[PDB]
Amino acid sequence: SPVEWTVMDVVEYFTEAGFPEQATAFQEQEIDGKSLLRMQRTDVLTGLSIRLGPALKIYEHHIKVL
Amino acid sequence: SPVEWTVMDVVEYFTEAGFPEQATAFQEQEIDGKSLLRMQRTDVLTGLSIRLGPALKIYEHHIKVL
Amino acid sequence: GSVSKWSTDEVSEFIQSLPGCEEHGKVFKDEQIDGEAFLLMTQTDIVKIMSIKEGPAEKIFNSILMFKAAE
Amino acid sequence: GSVSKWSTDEVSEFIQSLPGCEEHGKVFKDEQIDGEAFLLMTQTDIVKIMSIKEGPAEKIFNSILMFKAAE
Repeated sequence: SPVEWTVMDVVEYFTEAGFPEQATAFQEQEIDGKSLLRMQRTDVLTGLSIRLGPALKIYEHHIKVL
Repeated sequence: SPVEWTVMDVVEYFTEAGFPEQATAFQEQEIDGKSLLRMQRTDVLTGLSIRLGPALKIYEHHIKVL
Repeated sequence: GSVSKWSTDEVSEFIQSLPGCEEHGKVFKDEQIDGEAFLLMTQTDIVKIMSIKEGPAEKIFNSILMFKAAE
Repeated sequence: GSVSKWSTDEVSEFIQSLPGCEEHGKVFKDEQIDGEAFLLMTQTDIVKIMSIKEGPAEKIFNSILMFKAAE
């Protein structure tokens, strides 16, 4: 399950999902699957140095449902 | 006062006011000043064969305040 | 940039951007409804005179109300 | 023509057509807020994250609500 994902697994998931530029944020902060899935909406929108449009989709269509 | 206007006076008023094409409707129906000022909003919008945009301005900015 | 100065084309293009109103810009353009005239309209005008269904008429009138409040 | 398929430019141009929001399309464009992302936003996002005043934020969110209801 995604709670077991490594940082590299998180980067792969978001690259495959069409967010390659945003995937580098998870690499830069070494965010593994457990940490990814705990991220709150405001954390995704304001704490990753990514654009808001992608960030909204990353949270609502990925983190919330993984 | 406008209640005394002839049909030609009505046509002149609306020509001078920048509604020359719509002024012909008052000529065609022989609408004098007394009749003009009694016209209800729906009468102006649907009973003169004029476009709605001009008709709205004719009623709200002219007939209502003359 | 107040709606009172919008052209007829601007009003029509705005209406077409509302969901379910794409088909209704043309009648506003043909009736020469510029911004000044748009602000004089009611939902009844849109339904009864322009023959637009209640749903789209409500979206257009809600826009008119917002535009008037900003004048 | 559902807002879910609108481009980032379409969202920005729509926002600029709202009264008092002419200055605010640019941030939506730079944040790559296309129609799909636009429908995920709240008024709090617009005020607190995008630093847009309550008045224009309310007009934008009221549009979002109308667009979502049409999906």
